[PDB]
Amino acid sequence: TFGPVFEDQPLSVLFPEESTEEQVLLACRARASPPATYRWKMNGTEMKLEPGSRHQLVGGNLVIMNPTKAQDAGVYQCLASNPVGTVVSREAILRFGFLQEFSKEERDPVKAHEGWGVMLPCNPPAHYPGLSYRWLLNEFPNFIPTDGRHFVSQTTGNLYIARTNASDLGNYSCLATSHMDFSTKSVFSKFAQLNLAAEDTRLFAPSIKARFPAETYALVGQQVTLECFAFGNPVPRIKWRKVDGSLSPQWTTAEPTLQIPSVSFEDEGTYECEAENSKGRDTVQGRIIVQAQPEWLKVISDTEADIGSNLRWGCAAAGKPRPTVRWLRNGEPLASQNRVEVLAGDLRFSKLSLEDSGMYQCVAENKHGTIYASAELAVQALAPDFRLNPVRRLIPAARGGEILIPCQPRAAPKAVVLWSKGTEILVNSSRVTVTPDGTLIIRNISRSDEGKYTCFAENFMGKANSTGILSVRDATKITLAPSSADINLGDNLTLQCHASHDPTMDLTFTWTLDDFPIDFDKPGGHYRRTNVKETIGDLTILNAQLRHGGKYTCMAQTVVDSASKEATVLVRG
Amino acid sequence: TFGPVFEDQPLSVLFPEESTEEQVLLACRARASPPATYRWKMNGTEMKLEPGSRHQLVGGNLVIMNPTKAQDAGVYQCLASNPVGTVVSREAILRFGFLQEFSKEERDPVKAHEGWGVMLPCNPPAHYPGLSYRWLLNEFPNFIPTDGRHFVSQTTGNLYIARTNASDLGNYSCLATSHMDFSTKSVFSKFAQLNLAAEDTRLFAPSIKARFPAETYALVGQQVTLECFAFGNPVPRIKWRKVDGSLSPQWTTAEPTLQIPSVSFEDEGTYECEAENSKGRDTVQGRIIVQAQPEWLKVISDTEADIGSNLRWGCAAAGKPRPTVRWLRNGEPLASQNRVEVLAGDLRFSKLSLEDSGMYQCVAENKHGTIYASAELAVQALAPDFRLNPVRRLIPAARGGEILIPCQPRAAPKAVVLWSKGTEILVNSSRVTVTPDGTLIIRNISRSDEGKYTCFAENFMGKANSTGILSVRDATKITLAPSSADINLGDNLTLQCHASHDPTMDLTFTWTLDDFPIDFDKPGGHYRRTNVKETIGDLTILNAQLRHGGKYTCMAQTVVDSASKEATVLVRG
Ligand SMILES: *[C@@H]1O[C@H](CO)[C@@H](O)[C@H](O)[C@H]1NC(C)=O
Ligand SMILES: *[C@@H]1O[C@H](CO)[C@@H](O)[C@H](O)[C@H]1NC(C)=O
Ligand SMILES: *[C@@H]1O[C@H](CO)[C@@H](O)[C@H](O)[C@H]1NC(C)=O
Ligand SMILES: *[C@@H]1O[C@H](CO)[C@@H](O)[C@H](O)[C@H]1NC(C)=O
Ligand SMILES: *[C@@H]1O[C@H](CO)[C@@H](O)[C@H](O)[C@H]1NC(C)=O
Ligand SMILES: *[C@@H]1O[C@H](CO)[C@@H](O)[C@H](O)[C@H]1NC(C)=O
Ligand SMILES: *[C@@H]1O[C@H](CO)[C@@H](O)[C@H](O)[C@H]1NC(C)=O
Ligand SMILES: *[C@@H]1O[C@H](CO)[C@@H](O)[C@H](O)[C@H]1NC(C)=O
Ligand SMILES: *[C@@H]1O[C@H](CO)[C@@H](O)[C@H](O)[C@H]1NC(C)=O
Ligand SMILES: *[C@@H]1O[C@H](CO)[C@@H](O)[C@H](O)[C@H]1NC(C)=O
Repeated sequence: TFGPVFEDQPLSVLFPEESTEEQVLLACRARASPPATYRWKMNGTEMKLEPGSRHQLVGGNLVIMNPTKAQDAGVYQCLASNPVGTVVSREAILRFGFLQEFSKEERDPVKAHEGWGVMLPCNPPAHYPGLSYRWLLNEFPNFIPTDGRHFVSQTTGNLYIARTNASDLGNYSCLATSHMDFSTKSVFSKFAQLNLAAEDTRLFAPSIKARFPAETYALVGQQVTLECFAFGNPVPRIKWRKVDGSLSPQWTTAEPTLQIPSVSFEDEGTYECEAENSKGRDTVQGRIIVQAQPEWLKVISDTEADIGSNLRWGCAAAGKPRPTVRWLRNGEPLASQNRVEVLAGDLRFSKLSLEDSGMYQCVAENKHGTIYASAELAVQALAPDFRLNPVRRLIPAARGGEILIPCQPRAAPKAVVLWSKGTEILVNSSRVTVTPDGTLIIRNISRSDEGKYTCFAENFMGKANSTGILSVRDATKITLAPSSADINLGDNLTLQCHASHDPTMDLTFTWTLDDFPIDFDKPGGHYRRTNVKETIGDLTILNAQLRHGGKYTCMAQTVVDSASKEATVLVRG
Repeated sequence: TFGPVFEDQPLSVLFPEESTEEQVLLACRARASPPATYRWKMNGTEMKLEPGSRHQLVGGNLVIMNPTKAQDAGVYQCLASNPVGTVVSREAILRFGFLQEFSKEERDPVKAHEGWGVMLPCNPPAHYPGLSYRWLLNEFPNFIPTDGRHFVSQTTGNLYIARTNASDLGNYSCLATSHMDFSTKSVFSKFAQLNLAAEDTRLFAPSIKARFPAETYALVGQQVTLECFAFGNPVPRIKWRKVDGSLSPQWTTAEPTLQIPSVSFEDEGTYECEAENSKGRDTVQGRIIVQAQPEWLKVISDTEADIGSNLRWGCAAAGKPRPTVRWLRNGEPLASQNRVEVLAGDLRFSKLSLEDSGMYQCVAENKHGTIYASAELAVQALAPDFRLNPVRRLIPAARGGEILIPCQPRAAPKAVVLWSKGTEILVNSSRVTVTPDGTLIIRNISRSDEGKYTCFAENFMGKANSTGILSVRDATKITLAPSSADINLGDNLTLQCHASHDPTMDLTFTWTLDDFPIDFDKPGGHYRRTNVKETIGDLTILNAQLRHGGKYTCMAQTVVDSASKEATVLVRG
């Protein structure tokens, strides 16, 4: 059995008022064996799913019929529950697109002069999502022309005219258009009137009226617009620059509206916009800081772990502003416990148990978003198995030496190792040591130590035993060590290595120069074996040169043990 | 399913002629799942087990009833067969004990002198096992007295008298006794006559007549007897010594028969025995060579191995004479093959396959005996499984750096790795490579490399896929390295470390001294952080002493990457 891992997460749904169907489907599907029970949260609490009600679970999908803004707008969160564990899905926002009408009362006309700029505030109503604004010169559908004299704001909707003349007299009206996922809605305002006086025949300095704000909190990958429209006679050129840097040249325009389509982290900084004509200039500044969603850097994965082991899980996320990772067991938040410790970051287990098995979730959150990561912790109880890594079945041992017999079975938790020789239980003494990781240390080994070494590994699930046959032979001992000597260039030198060993076994002689071995397969070679017998292993250097000096080690070994002695040969004084 | 491992091997049975029952049980039992079919070999060929015949399988045991020496004296060798493999047991000798009668014809009398020693050969018949010999002075049942004047040999049975006198006249007869596992048999010889002349009143030098042989090939743990009886007037003292060593003092006797109960390898050498009286001495020599059975030093074990892997199994035996080690597959002997190498020793597989699964046996054989060791080789075909070692899930990468993504699944044999990005299969080029162990190496990494990398592992059992989501972030770069400086004792020194990183992540600064870290938790400590900001990580050494000189490394890291710069601070000129 394995826990629920999601393949369909719920998406945030903008439901239009001009909809084609009357149902909202929020999707949730998670792979588990057995298939999981799905429960939904509405605003944190557990919402009820009786038959005959307006909330229907079709398998894992939630279908809401008859939705309204006053009932069903908000937080939807799916939960998949197994007997292994319970996982919590991603945040779904069901949000309702609305567009209120304008005020139907009388609005005052605006008086101005010919040749000066005029403002006309739109006063737009409450809305979701962001409106696209237009203005009119006459009735519907006669729009304003989109020239360089009249400007409709994309942020506040207000109409700004840099210079009025005799052709601007008409019936003004604001207009708004909401573009949604399934429909498009358009409203228009109450009608306005502009009254104009006689012409002031002067040229004057500009002043910036339509202003982009002081801090624009951008996000990565989304289009950012800024406005710097101004008054003027004549019409002023608009210049954009960066105060603490330089602009990228793919989108530099001489326009009152600056639209940046792909915002990355080089777009963060201080911006200055400028209206300039032949009577002078005006500048105003602002800032764009570029913020980011959380993405994961490293996550947690499905861990089979033993009972009682230490375990560290790391889960880290990147984002500007920098996220607080918060942890979950089975849908409820995991605090610091008796064995489970959250550092709001990496999660440690001191001594695991069977209560700590389940689905664990890593939540990364800031004010730009919240992401989730799931992992199954399977804390396993295991019997001691000597099939994979047993006690050594045949243990050769040197007479008078010291051997190490490990008993390390595959066990969860750490098994009690009780050693025995035949039917006699081995205790610590001054000669035989039972170390509690499993190893048996036998020093000063004689002929009474041969036999039946049986390890009993025991924990609360079960018991097992393993058997090592131990036989004690004589050790390999060098009887004549080689002697260090200094020679000249081209002399003969013979080094002795006599060994003694148990005559059941087979002794061989390796000779090494600075712990690197000596080739003897060259015909006419300069290294020769001398007095080749069972116990005599002598080495002759013939015609010695400058590369033949160093430390020669005679290593007389059998297949179960070894002995080594050293000598130093120098070839030049 | 697992192979047959023996728990009952057959033992060599000496069957008596004076038997209590008429059946021979030779035992064979091997643990296997399913339980094994047992076939016996007798003298190498397969022996037929029809109902109504005189050879009955009671499960695994062989019962031979009505046994005779002319039919059933021979070797028996058990075989356990399952569909995994076939194992061959240790050889059991069924050998029949027999004791023939003496010759019933007339034997000649022996004439000698009074005071001189006499020999009387027994001429014993054919026998198994070794007989214990006695002689007589008259008819049955009075024996010879066991004094120092008359000696019965344990090797040839011949009676030797060192000095004859007037009380030795009688009816002599040899006698032999066989001690066996279920009965004891005794025979006695044809009657003899010793004729004696007048007494020679002289004292003379001894001469050794009953001689221990020149080479006595002993074994370990076996009692060895030697004889050095001699003639003489008076009765000579017998001395034993070692020529190439010294005797152990636990068994030194002044006796004509030297019996050593426990023979080890210090008993091997040259021996001299001596008969001495007041008219002189005599010495003769021999040799005892201590030999051994094969014992194993290192055996083979039950191995699950992949298809196509190299595999070396060592198998080694100790014993004098030194054992030739032979290998078996399934009852037939394994020579060198197209993929299987036997070097009469270690066994090498170059590329394994499904034909090479089965039970493999290791035989050690010399002329003192043969021993066996069995191991299952399970050559396994495996599908690619990414549950234990996947392609890593959420990959970070530096912008313009270098990554390696391993696709190493658990697969038997080595799976073909086909990498992909989305739906398009990655080829070698000059920017991205696919190494054939599974490693996708990407250099010069930009924003077009961000996405979904799927490894396909394919072999002839099956296919699997794994998926790594890779995001490309800007690397940690040190914008201003620390500078090396020379200071005096007690000066302040400030080292700068300015770094730059992608601001989606978080940056930390580790400061190390000769790649060992710097403690900052001391109040009033001599190492201080300076200008603690997001990107500025400076270090001030205050009141510098002689232990503060070395190489300081500033390692500015995030959690997915790092950058390091070095400086050298010395405190004394
Ligand atoms: C759920 O939350 C949203 C805003 O958080 C709220 O508008 C809505 O009325 C809430 N619904 C219920 C049933 O509490
Ligand atoms: C507004 O009036 C001035 C003066 O008559 C003229 O030069 C200008 O072109 C007019 N603008 C438009 C858009 O007609
Ligand atoms: C046996 O000896 C070792 C070595 O001192 C010690 O660590 C261990 O605790 C002892 N075992 C028991 C059961 O006391
Ligand atoms: C050792 O293990 C085997 C396998 O279960 C069991 O049959 C046997 O009784 C054990 N021996 C002891 C002494 O517990
Ligand atoms: C080694 O010794 C022999 C006799 O001492 C001598 O003839 C021979 O030349 C020597 N070898 C070399 C390489 O000098
Ligand atoms: C089997 O072998 C033994 C000696 O190797 C021999 O005495 C016996 O007659 C043989 N039996 C048969 C049936 O060949
Ligand atoms: C054999 O004869 C001699 C001489 O009469 C005597 O000294 C000796 O004791 C005799 N031996 C025995 C065993 O009676
Ligand atoms: C792709 O490139 C690596 C690196 O040179 C090389 O080892 C490998 O054989 C190439 N793959 C193929 C299918 O040729
Ligand atoms: C990847 O593996 C799954 C598991 O068998 C399989 O259903 C799927 O079709 C595979 N995809 C490709 C592209 O081979
Ligand atoms: C470090 O610098 C300040 C100002 O230069 C000085 O007053 C102080 O004594 C210095 N520290 C030591 C330990 O000399």
